[PDB]
Amino acid sequence: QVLLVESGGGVVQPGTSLRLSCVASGFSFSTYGMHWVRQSPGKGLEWVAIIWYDGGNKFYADSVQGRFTVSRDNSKNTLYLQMNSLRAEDTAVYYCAKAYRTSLDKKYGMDVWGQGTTVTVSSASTKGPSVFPLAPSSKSTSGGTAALGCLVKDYFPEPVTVSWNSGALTSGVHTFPAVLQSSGLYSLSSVVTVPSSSLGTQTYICNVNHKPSNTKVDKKVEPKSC
Amino acid sequence: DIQMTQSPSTLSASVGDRVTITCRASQSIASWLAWYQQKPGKAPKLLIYKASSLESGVPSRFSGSGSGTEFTLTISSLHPDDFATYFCQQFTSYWTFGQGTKVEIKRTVAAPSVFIFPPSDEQLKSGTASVVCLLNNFYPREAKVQWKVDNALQSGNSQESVTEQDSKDSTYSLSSTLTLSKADYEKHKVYACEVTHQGLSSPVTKSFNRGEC
Amino acid sequence: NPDPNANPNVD
Repeated sequence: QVLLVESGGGVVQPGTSLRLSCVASGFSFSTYGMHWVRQSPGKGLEWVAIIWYDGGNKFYADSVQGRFTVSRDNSKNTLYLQMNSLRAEDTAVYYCAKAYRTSLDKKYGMDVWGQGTTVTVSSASTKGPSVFPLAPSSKSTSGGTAALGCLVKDYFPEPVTVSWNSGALTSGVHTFPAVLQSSGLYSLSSVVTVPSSSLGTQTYICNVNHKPSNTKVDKKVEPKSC
Repeated sequence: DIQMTQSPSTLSASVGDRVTITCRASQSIASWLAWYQQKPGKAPKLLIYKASSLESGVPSRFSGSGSGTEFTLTISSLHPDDFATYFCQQFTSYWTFGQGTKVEIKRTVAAPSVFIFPPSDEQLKSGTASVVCLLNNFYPREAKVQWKVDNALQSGNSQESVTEQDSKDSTYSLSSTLTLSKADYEKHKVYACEVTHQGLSSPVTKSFNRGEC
Repeated sequence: NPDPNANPNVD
């Protein structure tokens, strides 16, 4: 029934502006107050702003006052967040949330949240990854099983997708979360475990896709003599 | 403002256990407290409102209590759908949140399989060297991975990444990547990762010799 | 003085 959809997120350089939107359906949006909340890995959940049903009263968190403007167009069922002078600390997932239903209460929380839209503030330029084999060897074997993989290094922004053998190989695959390097670029590895007796007779290829740079790589991972 | 102190930070529990999460407000908030559940990649979902009222569709095994400064969320019989992160929120003076409690699946100890991958020729051509050490399918999460280069302990030149608990067997996997320039890589012979884990009776070292692997 | 936690919905 009740649905909120955030949009407008993206990767932006610091100091620029960016407007988020939240489209509501399934309830009488024009009669409810609405919120923005954001979540970052090193600050938890942090309330950002609220706007009254009619657009009058707006309150803001101390960190965003002056820079952020909340607004709404009830004729379009849309909530807006205008973000200005974007700082690295504004990197977060941004959620919109509906106010709780009216009752005899004098204090009001939130009841339903949207899916969230990711905002990343960085000076890094778009760049496709280099893809390197993690070759199986006697130092990656255990009880008839061998591990092998690919290292997907130095790309920006997220995400990349990795598959194996064009999707025919899925069991035993672990693709790790990317890590942000001090260079400002991301890296990750994807590993799979396979029967070590297959190494001479089965081709293993990691298929890597980095849509932001339109980079596609098929890297055959060959066993070493180690 | 009002600070919410939630505890414990992480809790490992078996299915069917009795689980209790506490939150403490820095000043009185009457009953103006809500509890949320969040699973990876999804938005928080309201479970309890005004400290003790169950929201629509929330199962009866959830309960909340409290008034003033101390609040608790209890799951009487932990269900497989309940492993998730939980957050409290006061809504009497703006809206502030607890730091979160991750409820994780308890299972039997499994020692990691440890593997090591020298840098590829292709990467070396590019001017840098990455050495990867992989810990596969282990439990519990706590594990210590230390890089030694010519038996000299490394710090500040590695990064770790960890998966979420595997949907089948509830284990973790972890990678640690030591990164050096090609010049620094070539100054040293032995590259080793030393792994300490509860499942291992002693710490395990996997190593190779540069140029011999 | 205006309470941000007051009812933000239609009266």
